[PDB]
This record gives sequence, structure tokens and C-alpha cells, in this order.
Amino acid sequence: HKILHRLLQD
Amino acid sequence: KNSLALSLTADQMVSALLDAEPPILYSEYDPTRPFSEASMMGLLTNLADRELVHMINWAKRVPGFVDLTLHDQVHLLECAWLEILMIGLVWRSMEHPGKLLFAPNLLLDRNQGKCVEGMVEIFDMLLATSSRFRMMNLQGEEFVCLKSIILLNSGVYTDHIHRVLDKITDTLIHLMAKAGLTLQQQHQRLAQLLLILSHIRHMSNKGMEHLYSMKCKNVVPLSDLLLEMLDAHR
Ligand SMILES: Oc1ccc(-c2c3cccc(C(F)(F)F)c3nn2Cc2ccccc2)c(O)c1
Repeated sequence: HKILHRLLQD
Repeated sequence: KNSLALSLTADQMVSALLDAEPPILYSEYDPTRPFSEASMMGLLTNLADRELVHMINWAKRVPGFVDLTLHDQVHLLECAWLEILMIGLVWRSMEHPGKLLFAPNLLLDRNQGKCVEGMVEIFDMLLATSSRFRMMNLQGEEFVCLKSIILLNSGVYTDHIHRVLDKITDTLIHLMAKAGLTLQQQHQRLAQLLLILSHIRHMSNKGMEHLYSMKCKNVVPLSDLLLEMLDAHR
């Protein structure tokens, strides 16, 4: 649920 | 699964890191020199917010980082982000004695740092660091190695990472040898550079305390991303 979790994937 | 990072030559490691460098972002085009908490922290927040996106994509390009689990990458970035913003700032400010180059169109002096309770001390620390870099004649290739070390080292204690760190040490030495330094000069310079990382850590810690304070004060808007990065330091 961390934004960082998403950004690191993209 | 063997990491591609360790198979790189020194020159290749250096090329990879130079190529991964984020660009230097600008601040707003308003030429008003900030002389208040609101103005200054407003501009610093916006800049930090944008730099973070470039930092995240930079980290993915640091050899070895990609071999980490997602959770480990998150932890390393959470621990290190302020140190990384700060060393970047110090590096950009080198050629500007007495000045902090937050952006090419945003240079702050210590007299402006005084505009935030508790800021001038951190400004002075940053300026002393920039001055140190300058008198050492720190090179761009050296800078990128140091930034990568911070990424990988800062959250490490909270084997692959260590091997990668050694690889970066090898690369720093390679650079000093390439530049003609004697053996003694190499180990001394290595030591000097790495000791500055202690101070960069210190500045991050103090800054984090200051940002939490500002967070609680709640006038300078913080993005959800910055809040999460900050909350990670509890
Ligand atoms: O490109 C950059 C580099 C650093 C910062 C930065 C600070 C510089 C000096 C003192 C402080 C502190 F507030 F911690 F004492 C700094 N914090 N930050 C990051 C930041 C600033 C405002 C809101 C959220 C994070 C920078 O802003 C950009």
C-alpha cells in the first residue's frame, strides 16, 4: 500500500 | 542467481553509474528570494518531491539494486533518501562557496537558513561538506560511487549487498589509480571520502527530525510520497 511499492515497479 | 553487477569491469561500473545520473531539476521561475519558512520550505518540498521520482528510477539503475527483493529496495530507499538528496545538493553546490545550489535558479545562503528555526545549523553542516568536497577536488565519477554506497549501505544493518559494496570500493580505487594517485594516496583518499559519509548520515538524521517537526506544524504541504518516506523513519 506504499506509493514506493508502486513506483519501484513502474 | 549470480548478479550481473559483480561481472562488470570498473570502467563499466563507472559508465553505468554516470549514465544513471538523474538530471538537475529547476525550481519555480519566480525570482523572489525566499525569506520565510513558508516560502523556503514550499520550494524545498516541491523540489524534493520531483527529485524523488528521478531518484527512484536512478536506484533501479544502480548495479545490484535490481537483484534485491522489492521489500529490500523499499527499505534501502526509505533509509537513504534524505542522505541522497543532501549529497546531491552538496555536490551541486561545490563550485559555489557559501551557497547551497538547490537548483540552478535557486541558491540559498545561510542568512536564508536563519529564516527557519533550526535550519541554519543544517545549512552550515551542508556548506562545510560542500567546502570539504571542493578542497578535496571530488570528481564526478567519485561522487556517483559515493551516492551508490549510501543507497546500499545505510539500511543494510536494519551478503549480496556487501559484495556489491566491495565492487564499488574496487571502482573508487580504480578511479584514483587512473588519476595517478600513489598507493598511500589511494587508501587515504578512500578513507577521507568514506568518513564524510558519517557526516552525511548525521545531516540526514538531524534533517529528518526537522522535517517531522515541520510535518507536525502542518503549514508546509507534504505530498503523500514525502509523508510515507518520512513516516518510515518513525
Ligand atoms: O535537492 C534537495 C536536497 C535537499 C533537500 C532538503 C533539505 C536541505 C537542508 C535542510 C533540510 C531539513 F528540512 F531536513 F532540515 C532539508 N530537507 N530536504 C528534503 C525536504 C525538504 C522539504 C520538505 C520535504 C523534504 C531538498 O528539499 C531538495
